[PDB]
Amino acid sequence: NATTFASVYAWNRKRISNCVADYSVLYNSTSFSTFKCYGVSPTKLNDL
Amino acid sequence: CFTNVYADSFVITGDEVRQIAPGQTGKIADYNYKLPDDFTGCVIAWNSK
Ligand SMILES: *[C@@H]1O[C@H](CO)[C@@H](O)[C@H](O)[C@H]1NC(C)=O
Ligand SMILES: *[C@@H]1O[C@H](CO)[C@@H](O)[C@H](O)[C@H]1NC(C)=O
Repeated sequence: NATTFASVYAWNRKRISNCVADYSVLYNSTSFSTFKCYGVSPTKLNDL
Repeated sequence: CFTNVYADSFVITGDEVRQIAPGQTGKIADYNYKLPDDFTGCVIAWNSK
């Protein structure tokens, strides 16, 4: 939830250090049209 | 030919229809519907605006 995102050609990688990854907070905040995980299952993201 | 059939009809938004697959997570797949792992069925969806 930011004012501006990067352009696709200047795509601005950033890292996420010590914090708890709880995707539950975005349930009424945003609606995701695509959510595809590779090498991991979406139902195991809470146990990892 | 099938020996038993069920329906399970409801209404969600268009962005959440992807969450009605077996191994999905999200607001609907976590707190609302939650299909099982060995489903053996078909999932039908269509816009109804
Ligand atoms: C969540 O979304 C609903 C629907 O727009 C809104 O009424 C509510 O204020 C939002 N926040 C919370 C904490 O429910
Ligand atoms: C997202 O950005 C909006 C800016 O309009 C802000 O009002 C809101 O508090 C931010 N956070 C959430 C969870 O919506």
